[PDB]
Parts: sequence; C-alpha cells; structure tokens
Amino acid sequence: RAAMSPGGFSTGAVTEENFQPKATGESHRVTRGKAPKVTMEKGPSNLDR
Amino acid sequence: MKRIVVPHRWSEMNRV
Amino acid sequence: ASDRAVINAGGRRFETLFSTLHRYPDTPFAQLFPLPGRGARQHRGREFFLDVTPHVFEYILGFLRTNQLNLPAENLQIRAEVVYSMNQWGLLEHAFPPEVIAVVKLPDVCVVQVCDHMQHDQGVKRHALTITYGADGFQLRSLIRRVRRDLERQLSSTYWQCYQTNERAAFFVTTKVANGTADLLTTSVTQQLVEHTESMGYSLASSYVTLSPDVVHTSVRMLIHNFTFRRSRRVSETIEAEPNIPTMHVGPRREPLNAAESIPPRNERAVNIWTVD
Amino acid sequence: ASDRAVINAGGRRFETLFSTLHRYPDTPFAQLFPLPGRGARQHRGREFFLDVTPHVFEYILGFLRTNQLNLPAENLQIRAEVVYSMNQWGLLEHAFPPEVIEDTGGAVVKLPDVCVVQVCDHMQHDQGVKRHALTITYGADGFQLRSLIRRVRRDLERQLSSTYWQCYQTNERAAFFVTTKVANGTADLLTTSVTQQLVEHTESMGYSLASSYVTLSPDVVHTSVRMLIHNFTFRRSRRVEVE
Amino acid sequence: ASDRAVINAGGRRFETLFSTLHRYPDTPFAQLFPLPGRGARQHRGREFFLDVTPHVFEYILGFLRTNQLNLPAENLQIRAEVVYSMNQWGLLEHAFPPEVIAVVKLPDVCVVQVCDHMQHDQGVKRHALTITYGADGFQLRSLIRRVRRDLERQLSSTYWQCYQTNERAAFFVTTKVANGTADLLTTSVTQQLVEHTESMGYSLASSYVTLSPDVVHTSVRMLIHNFTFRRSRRVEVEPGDGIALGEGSETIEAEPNIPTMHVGPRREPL
Amino acid sequence: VLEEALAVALDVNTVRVVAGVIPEVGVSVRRLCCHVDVPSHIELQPRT
Amino acid sequence: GYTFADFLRRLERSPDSHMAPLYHEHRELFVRRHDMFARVISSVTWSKGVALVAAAGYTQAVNVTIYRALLARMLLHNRHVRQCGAGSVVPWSAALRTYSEAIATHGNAVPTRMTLSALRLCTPARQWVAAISLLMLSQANDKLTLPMLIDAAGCCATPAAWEKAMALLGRFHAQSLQVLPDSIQSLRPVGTSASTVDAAAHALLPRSEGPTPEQKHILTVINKVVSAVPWQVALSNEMCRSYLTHLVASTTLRPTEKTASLTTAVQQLPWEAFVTLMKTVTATVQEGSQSNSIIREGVNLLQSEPETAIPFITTILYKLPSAEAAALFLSEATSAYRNSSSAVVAAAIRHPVVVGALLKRCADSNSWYLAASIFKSTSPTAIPCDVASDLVIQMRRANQAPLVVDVLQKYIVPSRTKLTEEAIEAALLCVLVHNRALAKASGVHWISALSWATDLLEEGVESRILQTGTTPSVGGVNHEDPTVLLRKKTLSPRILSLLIYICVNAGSPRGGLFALGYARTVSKTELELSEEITALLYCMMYDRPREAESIIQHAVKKHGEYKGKYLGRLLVASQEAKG
Amino acid sequence: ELYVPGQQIIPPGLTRYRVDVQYQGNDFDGWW
Repeated sequence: RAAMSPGGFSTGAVTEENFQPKATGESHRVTRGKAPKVTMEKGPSNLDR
Repeated sequence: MKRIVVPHRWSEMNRV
Repeated sequence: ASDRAVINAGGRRFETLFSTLHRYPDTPFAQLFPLPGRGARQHRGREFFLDVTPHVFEYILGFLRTNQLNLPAENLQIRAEVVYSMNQWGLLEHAFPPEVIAVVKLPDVCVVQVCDHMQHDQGVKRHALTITYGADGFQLRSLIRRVRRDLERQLSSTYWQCYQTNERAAFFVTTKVANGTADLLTTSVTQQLVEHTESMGYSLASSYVTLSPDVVHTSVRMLIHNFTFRRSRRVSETIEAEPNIPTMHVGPRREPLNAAESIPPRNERAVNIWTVD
Repeated sequence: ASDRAVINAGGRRFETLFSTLHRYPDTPFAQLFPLPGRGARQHRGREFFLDVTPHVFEYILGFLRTNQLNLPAENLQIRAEVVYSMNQWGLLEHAFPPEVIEDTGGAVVKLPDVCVVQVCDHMQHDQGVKRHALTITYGADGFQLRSLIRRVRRDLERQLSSTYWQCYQTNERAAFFVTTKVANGTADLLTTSVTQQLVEHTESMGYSLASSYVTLSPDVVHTSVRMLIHNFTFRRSRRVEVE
Repeated sequence: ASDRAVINAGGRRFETLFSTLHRYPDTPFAQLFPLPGRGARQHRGREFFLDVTPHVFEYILGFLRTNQLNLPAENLQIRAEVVYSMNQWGLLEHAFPPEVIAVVKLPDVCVVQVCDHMQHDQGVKRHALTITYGADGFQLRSLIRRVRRDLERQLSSTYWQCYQTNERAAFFVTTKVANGTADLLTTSVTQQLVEHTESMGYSLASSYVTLSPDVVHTSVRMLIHNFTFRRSRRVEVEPGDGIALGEGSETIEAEPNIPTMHVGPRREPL
Repeated sequence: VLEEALAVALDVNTVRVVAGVIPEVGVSVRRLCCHVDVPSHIELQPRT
Repeated sequence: GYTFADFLRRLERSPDSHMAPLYHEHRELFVRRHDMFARVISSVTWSKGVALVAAAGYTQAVNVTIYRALLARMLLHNRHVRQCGAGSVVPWSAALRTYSEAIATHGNAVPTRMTLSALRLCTPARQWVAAISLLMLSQANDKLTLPMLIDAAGCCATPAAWEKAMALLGRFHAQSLQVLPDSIQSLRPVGTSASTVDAAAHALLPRSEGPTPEQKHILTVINKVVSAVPWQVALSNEMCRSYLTHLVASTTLRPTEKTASLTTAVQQLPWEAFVTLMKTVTATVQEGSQSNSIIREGVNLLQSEPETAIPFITTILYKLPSAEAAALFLSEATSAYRNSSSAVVAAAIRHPVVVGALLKRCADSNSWYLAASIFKSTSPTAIPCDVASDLVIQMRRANQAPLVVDVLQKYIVPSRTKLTEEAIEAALLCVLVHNRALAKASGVHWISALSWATDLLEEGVESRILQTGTTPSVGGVNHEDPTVLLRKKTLSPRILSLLIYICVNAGSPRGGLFALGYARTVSKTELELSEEITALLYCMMYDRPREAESIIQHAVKKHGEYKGKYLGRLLVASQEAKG
Repeated sequence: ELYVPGQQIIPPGLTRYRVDVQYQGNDFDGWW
C-alpha cells in the first residue's frame, strides 16, 4: 500500500477523456480489498543467478 | 478596435 | 561658478556639473571636496586635482549620468581601480543596494525542464511532454498559443492536446501516432519553446537530453530534456480567443454553428460611431 | 567636409557618409536620423548621441557600408544585442529577406534565428537481422529538404547500393532514411555521412552550429525499439545566395 | 601646483602626486628621482621624461595608488615589459614579497556535480538531491537561502528539507511529491544553482547529464548533473573583490543539535 | 484515555487527538508529541 | 455530515489565499456543475470570486455564465457599498481583467449584458478610456447597442471629457428619437396638481406613475452627466434645462432619491444661477397650476411648499458656501416658519435626511463643535453613517474624552447608527480615556463596550448565504421564508487591545477572555503576546500580583523590553482599577 | 494571510494545540 499511495493530497486537471466513474458495483461501506497495491517482485540472489 | 475571430482547426482548414 | 567643475585627473581635463559630484552628498566623495567653497574662490570654474587613471575617472563620472555601472571584463587592472576608488571615496556603497525580500522581475538565468513519457508499440510513439519553467513571470499563455497555431496546420487536434497546468508549468500530449508524425510534433514543440524564451530577452546557453530505460513490465520511457538560458537583452491587433483546457471533437457537433456566438437584437443595434472600411 | 556625419555611441566616435544611413529610406533607422535636417542647423557636421554598445554599432554600421553580415558566435550577449537592435530599427528584413519557393506560387517565409534539429534513429532487431529507421526533423519551415536528400543520396551512391537503404521526404520539415541488411562496420559509414551532410547543408542555408547533445537507450534487457536521439542547435549568422 | 607631478612617459602626459612615487623610500625609482628637489627649481610643476611605454606606465603608476598589480593574460609583451620595468627599478620585491611560512582564491574553472536519486512510480516523484562543488570559497549559505526563498512559497516545509553538510557540498531532501509539483521543485533548485554560480562571476561553459539505474530498489534512478563553469567578470561587483571592499554582515547561523547519549540523573562531569 | 481527559478538562463533548508516533504494545514513551483540534473560544490556562 | 450552507460559511470565513485548496478539495461540486459554481460565486465576496475563477482557469473550462455571475456579484457589491456607506468600491481594473479573461476564453460568445455590467462597474471609477476601448471592441465585433452607449456616456461623465459623453448622448438621441423626451417627461405627468402629491402619500392603491426601471437607469445616467457638465452649457441646452426643471418638480418618486439626485445635480452651479433657476421654476409651476443672503432664502421657501418640505431645504443647505450659513439656515428659517404660519413644515426638519445633510455640511468643513450643538439638541435618528464615521474621527483629533462618549451613548446607540472600523477604534479610545478619568476621579459598562463592537459594526460586504431549506426551489414547497445567515463580526487587533484595556480598567477580566476567544473564532487573530495576556487576566481574576510580576519578568527575559512594556502598561492599568 | 500549496488547512472555529504526554506502556494496552 505504500508503493501505490500518492503523497499527500493530489489533484490534476480535469478532462472528459478521464472520468473516474464512481459506479463500482459493490457496497461503499466496505473497504476490505479496495486499496491499490503493487504485485511484489523479489529479485533473485547470486545463488539463483 | 480589435476584431475577435475563432482560430480554425485542421478539419476546418482542410475540409473537402 | 556653481555650474562648471574642472577636475584634472591624470592630465585629462573633464567638465561636469555640481549636481553630478554632489548627487550623493553624504559620501566622502562629495564632502571632502568643497564645491560651493571652491566656486566662491575661483569665479570662473572650480579647479580640483585627482590622482587616478583617466579611463577609470570616466567610469565613475559616467555612472553619475546614466545610472548604470559597467565594469570591464578583460582588463582586470582597470576593474580593480573601480572597486578601490569607489570604496575609498564612498560611492561603492550607494551603487549596489542590498535589498531584503507589485512588479515582477525576470531572473538572470532561466532553466526549462521537459519531462517526456514515451510509449512505443511497433513503429508508433506516444509522447507526454511536461514543460516546466524555472521562475514566475513567464507568460505561458503566449507560449501555448505559439504551439497551437503552428501545430494546427500540420496535424489535427484529435491526436494531441496542449493546456496550461500552472504559472510556470505547461503540458502537451500525443495519442499514438507514427514515428514520422510524433517526431514532427516533439521538434515543433521544443522549437517554439526556445523561440518563446528568445522573445523574452534570453539566449540559449547550454542544453542536454536524457533517455531512461523501460519500466520492468511496460514499454514506458522517460525522456528528460533540460535547457539553460541567460540574460542577453539588458532591460489594434486581432484577438485570438481560446480556452485553457480544450474540449475534444469526436463525431458530429452536438450544437450547431450559429448557437456558439451570441448576437444582439436588431432593434437594439445602433450605427457605428467609428469608421469601418 | 559636409557629407560626413559624427555618430557618438557609447563613448566612441564614428564618422560616415550621408547616403549609407539612408541606403534604405523606408526603415525606421533612417527616420530617427534626420541627416539633411541636422546638416542645416549645424553647418559643419551632424552630432548624434546613442546609448548602444560601440562594438554592436560596428556591426550595424558595417552592414550599411558593406552589404554583408557575419554574426559573432563566440559571444552570445553581443550577437543577441545586434539582432535586437536591428529589429527595433527595422534593419533585419533587408539583411535577412524572405525566401521564394516554387512548388503554384507562394513566397512568404521567415527563417528562425535559432533552429533545432532532432535526429532520431530507431534500431530494431527481428529474426537475426537488424534495421535502422533514421528520422530527420527540422524545426520550422523555409528549409529545403529536397536539396538535402539530393546531398544524402549522391554521397551514398558511392558507398552502397539502393537496395540496403531508402531515403525520401515525408513532410516539409521531416525527412526519412531507412536502412536494412547492413554490416556492423558499414553502418558507421552511413550514420556519420548523413551527420556530415546534415551540418554542411545547414551551413549552405546561412546558419552556424551552436551545440550538439545526443542520448541513447541505456537498457540491458531486450527492447523492441532502441532510440538514438541526436539534437542539433543552429544559429543564423549569415546569408548564403547561390549565384 | 607644486604637489602635482607631471611625467612625460612615451609621449603621453601623466599627472600624479609626490607621495605616490615616494610611497617606497628604499627603491631606486624614488631614490634616483628626487621629487621635492625638482620642486625647488620648477615653480609651476616638475617635469620628468621617461623611456617607458604609455600603456605600460598606466600599470606602473596604478600599482602605487592601489597597492596591487594585475597583468594582462592575452598580451605577452606588456606582461614582459612591466615585469622587466619592475626589475630594473626595484619594485618587484615590493609588489611580490617572499612567501613566509589565508584568503581563498576562486579558480578559473569549477566542476559542480548534482547527484539526484529520483524515484518515480505512477504519478509520485520522490527526489534526493545532493549539490557539491569542486573548490572552497563558494558561499553555500547564500545558495540555500535562494532555495528557501523560492520553495517555501511553492511548497510547505514538511515535504522538503534543505541544509548544509560540507563547506562545498549541500543536501536537498524530497518526500513523496506528485508529478507537477516535484517538477517545480527540481527546476527551481536548478534555477537557483545557476543563479548562485553566475552571481559568483562564473559562466556556464557546458552542462551534461548521466543517468543510472539503482541496485536495491527498482523505481529509483541516479541522475548525475555535472556543470562546468568558466570564469568571467560580471558587469556588477563580484563577491571576490567585493568582500575586501564592502564587507557584508554575516548573519547568525541556526542553532545545532546537541545529541543525548545517557539516560538517568547523570552526575556532572569533571 | 487522553481524549476523555481532554474532553473533561476542556468541557467539550468529543475531541480528537492525532499522535506523531503510534507505538505498539509494551513500548514506553517519554515525550510523545501529538496535536489536538480544540474550539477557539476556550481560554483556559495551559497549566489549568 | 456537512451541508452546502456550512461549505459557504467555511468559504466566507476563510481568507482569499485559502480559495485554491478548498476548491481543489470539494472539486466534485464544480467540475460538472456550473450552476453550483455560480451559486458559490454569488454567495461569496468578489475577491474570493476572482480567486476561484483564477483557480478554476487552470483545471476546468469556465463558461460565460461564470463570468456573468461574477460581474453580477460585483454589481451587487457596488449596490451594497452605495446603500451602506462603508468599505471600498469594486475596482475598475479587476472588472476589466475579468472581462479580458472572459473575452480571451470565449471570443464573440459573451452577451451584451457582460459589456453592460463592465460599463456599470467602470462607471463609479469615472474611467472613460476603458469605456472607449470597450465600445471599440464591441464595434469591431459588429455588436454595438444603445444601452451600451448610455452606460458609456455614464462612464464618460467626468470634468475632463464631458463633451464625449454629450456627443454619445447626441448620437443616442439621433439613433433612437423618442426615449430621451419620454424618460424626461416621466418626471412630469399630464394633469399633476398639489392634490396628486397629497394623494400619492395619503391615498391607497400605490399605482406605478410611469417611470420604468430602465427609465430610472437612464435618468441616473442623465443625473451623472449633468453633475459632470459645467453650468454654462447646462443652462443653454434644452435637455439639461428640461431635466433640471423636471427634477425639482418631479412629485412621482420617493423624496430620498430625489434629495440624492438634487444634491448631485446642482453642485457645479453657482449660488446666483441656482437661486435664479429655483425662482424661475417656482414662478412657472405656481403660475401654471395656480448677511443679506440669509434673507434671500426666506422668500424662496414661502412660495414653494406643496409637500416640498424634504428636498428643497436640503438642496439649499448644500448650495450654501459655508457651514455657519447652514446653521443660520437651520435657525433663522425655523424662526421665519414660526413667523409665517408654517407649523406643518417644521415636523419635516426631524426627517433624518435633513440632519444628515447638516452633518455632511459640518463634516466636509471639519467642524465638530458646530456638529455637537445639533447632536445634543435633536432626537436620535437613522444617520446614513458615512458622515458619523468621520465625525467621531474629527472629534478624536481634539483629544477630548467626554463629548465623544456622550454622543456615542446618547445619539448613536439609540438611533442604531453603524460606524466604520477606524471610527470604532477612535470611539473605544475615547471611552477608555473617559473611563480612566472616571476611575481617577473616584460611565461605560464593560458588557456595553463589548456589545458596541459587535452590534454597532458595519462592513462593506453583504451577507448573501441562504439556509438549506430557505431557497426558491424547483421541487416541492418551501416551509420557511428565504432567510440570510448574518456573518459573524470580524475585529481588528487594535479593537482587541482597546477591548482588553477596557475590560481591565472596568474590573472584569472575563470580558477580555471572551473577546479573545471571539477574535480567535471569527478571524484567527492571535496577538503576539496573548499567551502572557491570558495568564495576566487569570492572575487579575484571582488577585495574584507576585505571579503577575514574575510573568512580566519572564516575558522581559524571553521577548524584548518593548514587548514587556505593554505588559507593564497593562499591569499599571490593572493596579489603578483594583485600587 | 498567505497560503503555500502543501500547508495544513485548519478549519475555522478550531485551533491546533500541541500536547506532550507519556505513559508506562506495561500498564496500558497501548495507542489506538
């Protein structure tokens, strides 16, 4: 969650090509499984190389 | 005395 | 007389006004030389004798008339005489005021950092130039209108957008065109970038370009292009109206052409009081 | 005796004829110097005062005497003062006239005093062979890309055949040069010769090379497109007219 | 007047004082040329003839009035003709004394290295900037103040820090700033860097870049910006000769931190 | 505990404190610095 | 959790520099809703409006309705600054910058109402080159209208270039022929006697007598252009003579605006031309229907009283060359009213516009001793408060205590007269000096001095935020009438220090703590030494002199000596009140 | 009153105060 978190409050210019639709399709009261996260990629050691 | 016109787009200049 | 002052410096005799030497009377340059007392003794003209280099004596008295002091860059001996004579006489402290920080002043140098974001998939490109200036005062609305006029003749606006995001930052994109067309856009942007800064009174001193490798799972690059300018210049038209954030034109127009402009009624119309030909 | 006029600019005295400053009557520089009017009041000579640099005024008065111009490239502060002083005095359009092109006749163009050239080389690799897609792109209009491709092709007939490379024109400011099935050693002959023909063609237009700075893709993994971005900076310092 | 000294040197007429030539009593230039003895025979002004160049004697007479000597580097003859006049008249020992066993000197060129540890990952751009110089004499306190004047108005002091580490090296921190605002950060630090160095008197000869990936973390990249500054002379006063004439007031620095390493009552040391 | 103590001592219904450090279970603190947003019409002495 | 009204309250309490984050915080209301942005702009100050416009110019695509609502809010602020009397007018430069931004964002898409609002905003600044440039810009786009010509002639009403405004009015009359004589004749309907003037204020059925609001705007432009014109051609032109004769014999509008137009109109005329014009109109309107200078106004009044009590005695009061002439016009004309059987007209001297005219004639002469005789004699009535603000200032320059606090507690407070910021700053200083005199002799209570800073306070801004339910809606019926939430009063720190010293010398330090909390709540105005002032007040409440000396010594050893000078002055002002 | 684009916006009617506290940690359950 720390890799995808924007630092502080962040806003940009608005354009109708980028909409950000709020119609998600599930309940808004639950927040389990909704955070942006990277897929963890662990590099190989020199034994694996 | 400044005449105000709209700048033409490329679809307006090269309209066929 | 109170009008003419004759100072013999190094054999050369120069003529000056009493208001020139006593422009800064609190300095030791003026209070050590009694100009009104020498005018009552010598009725024709005041006569004083100074021991300086005569070319440096033109530099200090020429500063009192033009209010600008220019020092020689090559000749370091004459350069050392101005910093010594005006310090001993007290004219140096009044020449360069130290200020402590509405008008806006342009800086001496100017750097422009351009951060591109490239995407390439088999012979096409996709650019996102983030133009960023170094300080306030640069009219980027005049910069973007230089970009929008020259790029509308080459390519349609359905492939690129350009708008202002800050006072010292601009933006420009390119939506998946070929390599011959994308390099046409990027070179035309960076030429209007420097030509806007040449019109502000600067000159391009140095520049460099930086290309970054791909991200580890996508074909995304980061092309960094940096410039550096310097202060070279020593300091009823036609309104072309455009919004800042542009709107896209996809498909047919939803509103007709006559619904854009506003017209007054015919009964409210008056005759023109200025001539029109 | 009476035809000479004294010009004092920046603490330096200049003396020159009457007809040299009135060589172009429609310019605003001649309008601010009333040479028959100042000779009527002062019968000896005209005395004028200017606040310009003495080194800058030698280039401006030197253009009026001798119909030539060479801007200094070693000093950008002197050169930018010469172009700016000849713009506010209206002397640049007679020094750098607009060009005439015949494609249909339409002849109005102003060449930039600072132009940039972006040379992008696309190195690809597919099924054991490699290729180059060199893209030359000028800054603005007015340049002659028809003559550059003539110089690129003619310098390449001796080096290679027409099978391994193609060079044609895509836009008025963009040039294309492809390269396929070449060796490692002869690939350096092509990229150096096109870079050789790029500079001296811009020298034939009346420009001067200011600086060059190149970047290259520093990735060690395989990339479908590797990019060699050569950037040129040209400054117009003269004018070249062929015959 | 009798105090004026008229000297004919090479055809050009020069006028000076009696005490300027008699500033050094021991030299043969002032010993073999008696100025008050010639003032008793010449009522209006004394007259002296010399076989020296007029372009040379402006550097000879200017040395006695300024207590310093500067030689032109582009002219090898006037460099040779002045120093030969210093040797035949005995003023080389007074101009250049022997070195006994500490002012700073600005070099003719300076290499400024700017090391950036930039971390960019989808909208967020984190920087770690280190500005270092190649020599001493540069006022890094003035360089930080130019950053503190601009970036305090552009962002809060929470997101960025800037302080001094060495006499010729400085540091700049940046923590999790977005796309546009971090571009305003690094451009303004680069703006005030060239503004500080060109105000010293230098001129940017060339600027070039060096990009590198990182070993530990993926999205971090090293950016080395090396700056080559050639020395010129600005039309205003430089801080080199300005600090000898107009000594600016040195402001008091911030209070440093005294770290604590002990826990307890901690009886007083002896 | 700190929230209800500040709500009793300032006579407000519910106040919110935000700490600089969120320590885990068992670790002592010596100077834990936090900030509270209180109504501006309270003019109590800081020792009171 | 939060409503739109609380968002508007947070916007109106935050400063102008905080317009950029909040717009970027609650941007879901502004990116797709132009009506919401127009409602935000109309319910907020013009400086916050142009700040929100400059913030949204870099993010959204602003419409012409946004700039239209901004110019309408600036015109409403101009109307409020005309009505109230405090604060500054909207600058012409900001209106020109807003019109330039609207004309650079939208070319040939703004209506003519944008140009009309720009000319109405440039009208009180008397900037006519801006009007000429706007007329040239509108003519180059082939949209040049007649109300734009009227507002440009109103803009060009100036003693420098009145001829251009007269030429604009002549071209307007040449283009449209019947608007000007009908708008002038609306001030004099056919069949008007004194009984009509009686029945306009006595009888029922308040019918509209003919002047439309567009004709009222035309007549206001005519009043401005006749105030700007000199008296020579104002008595030779048919239009100017007709307007001057129809204004003094209007009898169709309210006497307040008639008095205002009469004070503005006849200013450039001399005294002899004024009395001959009044004599000529009193001759013709009474022959159709039916020093020594203080005698010459008596014969002017006794022939001209069909319900003409209000405007004439103010117009002649303004036309007098001095303020002692106005005092003689108050005294000897009242004596002549007692002599010439005029008991009915003397009940109209207690009208507030007459005493406001007398106070303005005393204020422009800077005479407070003449104003005090009118202050202590007459009944307290609603002063238009532009003159009572500087009369307290002029009384402060005499540096005397009891008259200022006496007139404040006996003429200003029961009449509900609202002063400006500097007037209250002078009045609280005079109250403090009079209270120190009463303390050293042994009457302002501290609660009354707290209420005189909050209730008696006037700002140049207008409250326009409505409640959530009290808004004319498109769906459903309204339960309540549209109510406006009053803005909480902001206090300058000079008023804070004066209230602190007043509550200290009164003997109740709780009021100073309440005033400090109110100042921290309404505007975040924290004093530089307030952390010591709070503890000094707490030592005052619990009678701790040694701690009050120790905190002064600690503030001397921490801050400067001049910072502790204020604490020492507060201590020696507390010690005289405790003793 | 000026605004910088990264500052802490305090809502009106509220004032931020700094507290410095301490506890043992063994007796308490900890923070939130």
